[PDB]
Amino acid sequence: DSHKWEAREKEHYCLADLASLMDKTFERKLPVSSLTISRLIDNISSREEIDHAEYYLYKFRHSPNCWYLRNWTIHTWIRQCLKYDAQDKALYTLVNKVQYGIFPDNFTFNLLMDSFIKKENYKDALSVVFEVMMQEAFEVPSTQLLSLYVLFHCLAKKTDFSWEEERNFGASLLLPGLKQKNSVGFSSQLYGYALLGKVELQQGLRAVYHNMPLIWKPGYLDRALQVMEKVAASEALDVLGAVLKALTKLVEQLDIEETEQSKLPQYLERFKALHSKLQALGLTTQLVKEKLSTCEAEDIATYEQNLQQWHLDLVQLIQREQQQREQA
Amino acid sequence: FFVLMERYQHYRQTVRALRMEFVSEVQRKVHEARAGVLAERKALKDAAEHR
Amino acid sequence: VRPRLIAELARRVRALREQLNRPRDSQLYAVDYETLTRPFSGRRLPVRAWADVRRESRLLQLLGRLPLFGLGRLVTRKSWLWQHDEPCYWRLTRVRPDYTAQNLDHGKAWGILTFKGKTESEAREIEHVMYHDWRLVPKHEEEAFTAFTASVPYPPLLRAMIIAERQKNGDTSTEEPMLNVQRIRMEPWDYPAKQEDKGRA
Amino acid sequence: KAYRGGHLTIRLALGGCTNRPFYRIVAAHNKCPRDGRFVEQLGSYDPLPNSHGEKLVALNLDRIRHWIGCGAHLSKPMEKLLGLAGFFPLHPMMITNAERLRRKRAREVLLASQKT
Ligand SMILES: [Zn+2]
Repeated sequence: DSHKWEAREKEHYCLADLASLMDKTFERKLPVSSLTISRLIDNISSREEIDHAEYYLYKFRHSPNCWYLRNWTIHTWIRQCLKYDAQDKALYTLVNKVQYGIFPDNFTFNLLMDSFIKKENYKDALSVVFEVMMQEAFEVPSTQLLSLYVLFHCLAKKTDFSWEEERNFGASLLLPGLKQKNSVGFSSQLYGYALLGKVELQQGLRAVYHNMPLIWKPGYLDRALQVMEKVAASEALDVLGAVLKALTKLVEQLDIEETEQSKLPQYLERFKALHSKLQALGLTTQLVKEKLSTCEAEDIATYEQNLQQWHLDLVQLIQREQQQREQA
Repeated sequence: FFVLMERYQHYRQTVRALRMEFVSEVQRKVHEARAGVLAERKALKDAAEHR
Repeated sequence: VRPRLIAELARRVRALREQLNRPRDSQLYAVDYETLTRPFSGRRLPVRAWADVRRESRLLQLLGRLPLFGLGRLVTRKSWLWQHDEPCYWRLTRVRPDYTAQNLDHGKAWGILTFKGKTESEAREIEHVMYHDWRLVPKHEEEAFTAFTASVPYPPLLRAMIIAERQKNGDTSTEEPMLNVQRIRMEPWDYPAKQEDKGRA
Repeated sequence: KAYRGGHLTIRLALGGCTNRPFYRIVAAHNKCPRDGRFVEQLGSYDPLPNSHGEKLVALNLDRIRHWIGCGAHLSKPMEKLLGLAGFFPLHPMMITNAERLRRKRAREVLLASQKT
């Protein structure tokens, strides 16, 4: 809803003084203050203003004040994008999140999740969710909704082949770990785990460190072993991949750190037996919805509290700057 | 080369210990030189002879 | 006396130029992602650098890749990974950014410096930090590097020398004085060198 | 015009004439020449031994120890000499050179057993 953008504290839509101060700070190499960027963000009202604010933020990431990117700037930017468009600029920023630093470490997670789920989006929303959860996610009352969306778009996306696709699937299914019941989910999880372990150990020399930023230990199959133990204490895609793969000097590795290369048929037989056992023992969307029936409260009180606190901080900073400029 | 490096680390630890011991020996020498009661007694005797 | 004012003024102007034109670690130090060289200087790189500059990235940009400048994110160095299993990574808690390049590459960061399981804050000089040998370790799979749960009298030559000297003076006395290695630690062969004798290039 | 007298940097220079190898230790700073502004000028060292093999060496460590206590670094020649002298333990470089000599003698035995 648009009611989540009331404490705006507008100033002036004109870019004259703001651009002048920014150019002065960039030429004299002076550290830029977050007040100008916050004013520019609050004064957004068109594509030109959005592009100007994005360029100013990009320069701020290079200006002497690389830090001082207070959370209120990202808050106001995300809120204005959600209330205006949030299609290309917001999508590009969320895909990058390095050249601008739009870290949504607040209720912006739940805000975006609700805006993308209630409106029922598809490809763009899925890509944004993947790109924003690749790093950190799951916190504010929206983890169950995000997991539901991810499971839906994964059951609707059963393909790999490519290297980047497999890497993205693995990075997206790594952090989520609480659906102790799903079948295809854990199947794809174990499949990606095995593929990444093989790529890191029993594969080429280069693809060992740069590709996957994981641990350098030789016990990668131990993760899949622990996963299957946890799921069958009391699958399909991985078995299909194994069946498909059945029919086919500077050394950067320690001698003791041997790679379990000569290992294939025994592991495949064990995995087939374990998959048969699981099928003998033990859609998920209904269970996830039933779980969500309890949560999904949307506590905007924290939103307003943070907004008020940050607005007070910004007003105090502006007053301090005005006093320093006048008394001096 | 691993034997090289192990023995070099041992020698470096010993050299640091011996540098600390050299500092201690310089302190002892400065003490024996300045605090030497012989010089002070000779100066006092010379002052008494002058008086 | 008449001080050489021409030479003094020339040297002062040269020093002022060299000081005010102080180039950050991005202008002339811009590392190439193909030829494996550096402008301005124009010197070669070690044999090990045949692929270390093209396979991995630096530390500060690896942190910047994560949110909050990696204020509480782990990150291990590939060199120590190659030559060390004990906890010898960089657990950051106060990163200083760099304002002279994109992607937050090339900078001067400082913080907790763990060494053999000793979280030292503001330790000695920090070498092997501006190289392209680092492994990213986000929140997932946090701890991993943590794989870690001479004081001897004089040699025989000095022993015999002191014994002979004491025999010359009086008794023999075979006892020897003890020493300690409490000051400087036990730096291994793969220890980051000290920047004490390294000004700048 | 301003000296330093801080950390030392023993630098060597085998200057001489043909058929005449003779050491020449020179203690100074890292940013100073050999014959220029220095800290302490010590005597030279005897490389080869005298007649009937009797390598005599005059240990002039009296002031070297004081300078080390006050701050003085060493080089490879001084380090090896202190190691093989008596104060410091046997230099590890020379012990490993003896180990390499043992390996060379083993290789010579192998070659003598293989060839003829
Ligand atoms: Zn000569």
